[PDB]
Amino acid sequence: KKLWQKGGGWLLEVPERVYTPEDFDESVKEIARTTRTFVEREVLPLLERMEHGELELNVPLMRKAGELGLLAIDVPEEYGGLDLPKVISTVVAEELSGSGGFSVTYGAHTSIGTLPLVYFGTEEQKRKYLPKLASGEWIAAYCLTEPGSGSDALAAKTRATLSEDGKHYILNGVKQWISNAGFAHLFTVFAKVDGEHFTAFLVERDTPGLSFGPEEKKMGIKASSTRQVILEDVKVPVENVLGEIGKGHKIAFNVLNVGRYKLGAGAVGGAKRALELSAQYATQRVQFGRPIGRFGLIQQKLGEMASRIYAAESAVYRTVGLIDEALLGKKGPEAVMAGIEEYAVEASIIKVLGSEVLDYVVDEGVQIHGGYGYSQEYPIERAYRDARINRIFEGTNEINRLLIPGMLLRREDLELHQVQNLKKLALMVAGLAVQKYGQGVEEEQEVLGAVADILIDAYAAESALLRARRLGGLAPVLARIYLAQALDRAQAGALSVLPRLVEGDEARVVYSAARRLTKREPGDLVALRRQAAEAVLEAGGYPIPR
Amino acid sequence: KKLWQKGGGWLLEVPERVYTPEDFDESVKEIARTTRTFVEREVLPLLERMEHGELELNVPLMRKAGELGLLAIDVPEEYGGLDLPKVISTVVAEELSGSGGFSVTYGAHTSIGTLPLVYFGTEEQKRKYLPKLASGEWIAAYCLTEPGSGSDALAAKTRATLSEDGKHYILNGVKQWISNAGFAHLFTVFAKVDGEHFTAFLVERDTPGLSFGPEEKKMGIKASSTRQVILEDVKVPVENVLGEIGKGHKIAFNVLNVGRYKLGAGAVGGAKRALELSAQYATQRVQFGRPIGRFGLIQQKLGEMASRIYAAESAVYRTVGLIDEALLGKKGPEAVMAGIEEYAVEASIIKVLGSEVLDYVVDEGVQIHGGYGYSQEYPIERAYRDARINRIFEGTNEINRLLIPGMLLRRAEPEDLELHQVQNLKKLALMVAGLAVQKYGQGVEEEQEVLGAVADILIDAYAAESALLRARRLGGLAPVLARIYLAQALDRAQAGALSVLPRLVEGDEARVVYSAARRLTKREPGDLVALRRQAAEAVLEAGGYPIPR
Ligand SMILES: Cc1cc2nc3c(=O)[nH]c(=O)nc-3n(C[C@H](O)[C@H](O)[C@H](O)COP(=O)(O)OP(=O)(O)OC[C@H]3O[C@@H](n4cnc5c(N)ncnc54)[C@H](O)[C@@H]3O)c2cc1C
Ligand SMILES: Cc1cc2nc3c(=O)[nH]c(=O)nc-3n(C[C@H](O)[C@H](O)[C@H](O)COP(=O)(O)OP(=O)(O)OC[C@H]3O[C@@H](n4cnc5c(N)ncnc54)[C@H](O)[C@@H]3O)c2cc1C
Repeated sequence: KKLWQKGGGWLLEVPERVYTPEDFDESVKEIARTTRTFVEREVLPLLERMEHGELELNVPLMRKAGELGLLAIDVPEEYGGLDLPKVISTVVAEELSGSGGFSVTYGAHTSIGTLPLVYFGTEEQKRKYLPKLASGEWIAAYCLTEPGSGSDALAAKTRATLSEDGKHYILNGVKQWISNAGFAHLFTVFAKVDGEHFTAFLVERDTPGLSFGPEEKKMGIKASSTRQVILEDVKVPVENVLGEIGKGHKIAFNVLNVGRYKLGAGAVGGAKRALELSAQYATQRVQFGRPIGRFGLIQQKLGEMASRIYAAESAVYRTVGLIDEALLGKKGPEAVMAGIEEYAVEASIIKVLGSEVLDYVVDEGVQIHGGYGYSQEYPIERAYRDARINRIFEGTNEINRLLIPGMLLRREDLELHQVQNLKKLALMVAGLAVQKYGQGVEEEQEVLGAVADILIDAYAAESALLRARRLGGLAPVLARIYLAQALDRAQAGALSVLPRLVEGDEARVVYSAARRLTKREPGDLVALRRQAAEAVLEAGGYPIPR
Repeated sequence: KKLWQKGGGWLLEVPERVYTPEDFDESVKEIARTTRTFVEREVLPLLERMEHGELELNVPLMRKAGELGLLAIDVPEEYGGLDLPKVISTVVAEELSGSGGFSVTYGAHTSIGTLPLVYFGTEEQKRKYLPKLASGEWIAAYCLTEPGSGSDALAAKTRATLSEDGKHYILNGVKQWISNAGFAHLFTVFAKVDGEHFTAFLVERDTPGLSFGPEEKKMGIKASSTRQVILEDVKVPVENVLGEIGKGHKIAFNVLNVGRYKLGAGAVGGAKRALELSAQYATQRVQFGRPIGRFGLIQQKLGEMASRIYAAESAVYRTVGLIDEALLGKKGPEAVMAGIEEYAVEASIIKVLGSEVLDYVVDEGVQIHGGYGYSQEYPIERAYRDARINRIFEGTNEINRLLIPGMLLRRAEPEDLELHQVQNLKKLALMVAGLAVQKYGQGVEEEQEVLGAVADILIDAYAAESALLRARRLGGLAPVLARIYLAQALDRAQAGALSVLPRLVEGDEARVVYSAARRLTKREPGDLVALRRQAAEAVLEAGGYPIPR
């Protein structure tokens, strides 16, 4: 409703409330512990065997996750589901996404593999498929991407031709990088009827003509199964058509929303796990008669890691909190999808923010381990390789940076003040871009990108601050650290693209306006970062208590 | 002995000239071509097999490189070497960045493996070792690092005691991460006599008591052999003592200078390869009915990549060019080491700059390939993994960042405005460095964050300047690449200086300093979008690094 509580509304009015992890009720904390115990003695123990080929172990693990209720969170109760708030589904992603590639096995099943059926599945379809997906008896896979089509999903080339008796749809094509392909019982495949209508198709594993290429040799997440799905004259019952023929884009787009914030959450969990390894090793490794964790350059890293993680975590749950708020007393796939679509920009922001925060965390984590961070014997080595795929998933970060500004171009507390100034700078640059390129503003990708980065930092900075005022303790420091640098990036980012939007003398005032919108007093990043570092070493990881 | 020529002289005065890549005399352009041929026809064809176990293929490859004279470049003539200018061994390092792990095999051998003998090798021990190393008949290894000691190399605890006889030394200890250990014939090992005198020793592979752990499993450079070397009562002839007892630190410190600039050149080479791969893929991959290379965000990456590579490349060869001149009319280990040591600071700067530029280039290279960049079937995937080790090798970038400010701590109007901004960066560094000293004094070492921000300014200064001065001679796209780098360097300078200044000054005095830091980094907004797009177009046009061979 209110202009501030609506999607992207934070861009004009400050939120009068923000959901933080300190708001997790007892049911959320209960499941987080359940998940933590689950990965503690079920996933981690088989991780090494899985990283070495025994991908089939993903099957008995998904069954236990199912028996724990972790596979029925986002499933309607009338189909074996628990239908719980998105925060529960989110915290689960967070806690599961730090033990290994099993996070992708779980992620592909619970989101893209299951949601399409929940959002567009007919009664019969949901009755004979969902129960098994929520229990874990069956594992799902999503088949959209193809060799010559990825970011441009709607370009799939797989063909669907109606059989002579019109009782089946004959599919022919090749699916690229399909998660869970090695053992999924159900496949949601995308093909074009007569080569013209992008459509979704429920396809069972035991179907003639359906084969799979060998496991892909990847940089990371080796514990996850990824194969090419080959469809050669695969007859699919006409009743297995998911959604509307020609309207398969509707399924693809809607699931992406959940994939996004879910990934943001997982990135936070992995970043936290990586910080644990770094903090513990910074304490345990001694060089030059001193634990390296006591060296200025190591503290700088640890403090920065804690700061970015805190900012991303705040943004993620603030986003999820808004979503659940909107889903209150709201039933029906249409209503559910709409509620979520409301914060699509927020979803893209945290996904870009989270993936990138985790990139820094695992990078510096390796650095802290020195040569050892380059050994397969150290878990940090695996974290570095596994984290690289995140900037590609749920739409690459480039595609997401192009979407974030979308809903902006025709579609006293000093720190808080500066946050509001960040918002104004985004609007300013955004406006100047449109008042110069009009319709073809989407061509100026570099301009949109700069806008998106300011928006991401604005949202991130505000989430960190607002939460810091409520939490207190170290929180304010971690927020100050983030905001300081967000201001640095904003000024530089704006000055790198503004010259492209204006010139002459009319630009002179524009640049000055920017310098003013990003004005602030320099903070002692040295002192602040060390303070956070001390807290990190003292806690052996993320310094913010549960 | 001019003012600017001296090590760090570019900090007080402007250089009268800089050695650039287009200043390569035919001799250099020759060996470079030989290396390129050696890689495409010998090394590359075997890369896959070596990355899958057959590490012994390094032996025949090393023999071939030896017959080509690539292993004798930095070796004295009277020992089967060619004793050529450092520029040559540097370009060879750069061109070998396409051999994958073999680059480490070659690098460890020619630098840490051979140099110790060349620098401190006794007359007789150089005749019976150097010839084989220079020919490739014998592969050398360097054993300094230990499980408990890495950055603090001198903390090694491998012990050495003189036998009753007095003719041999008994070695006991463990050396960690030894490149070439799987097939090396000669080993330079560091130990302390009676646990107090850091000393280097020559140990032949076939020496009883010396064993090796299994091949280390790492994230990258799998084509390289890396094993743990164990010493259980190893007998070493007294004459096998390399250098002077207790002065083993000298060997370790001098080899690091060469390793750093050769690595910086290596990183530049790897970056170019990653760029070729990225440019090529950007032209072939079509999404949304158009080559991705036509989209703004991809062009931004391609432009930034070419810009950072140009800066690093300019700084690297300018550095080596200085060393070479300071080496003219000089022979002997002592003179050559002091000549190279003169630019220890520059070596560290290009070491940090190179590895960080390559890091960025392979990362965006992976991004450009989307999912396929995560696939072992695409070379960009291996390059991302192989690159990671560079920020650790030759001293971690943290250690190097602490060394750069060293010299700056040993003390207490338009017209070519671009070159002026470069001068201000130099001033910026001096301002911060000074304030740090006039506050913490002799204890300024503990303020590593402060030293790091100072080092990052010195790095961008040297790089930008070296990039700008070359653009003036080179012309063409050069100026554009130099401008792209300069603008960004100034932004990083302001942010960095201001992120460590509140630590040195406070109150009213602090505000004055803050305004000075800003003016010293004040610049006029440049259109990076336009400039990067211009570089991109050139990249896609040249299919990689736009600057002509
Ligand atoms: C593939 C490979 C090949 C190798 N080949 C060889 C070889 O041929 N010969 C050989 O001798 N060795 C070799 N090594 C090993 C290399 O020399 C060591 O790995 C390196 O010196 C180890 O440093 P470390 O890992 O022990 O530092 P840690 O990994 O012990 O260091 C972690 C830290 O360095 C910290 N640090 C250290 N000192 C300071 C300080 N004073 N101030 C601030 N921060 C500090 C960083 O900030 C960070 O916290 C090789 C290693 C690898 C991985
Ligand atoms: C481990 C793994 C698991 C996977 N699991 C699944 C799964 O379960 N189901 C599934 O369907 N798929 C899956 N995929 C594949 C994933 O969906 C595709 O890899 C992704 O969509 C591919 O994009 P691409 O690689 O084809 O882009 P390319 O790699 O084709 O894209 C390169 C480019 O995207 C560019 N780009 C594209 N459009 C634009 C634009 N408009 N503006 C600016 N830049 C643009 C970037 O800038 C860059 O140049 C998985 C992949 C991996 C690696």
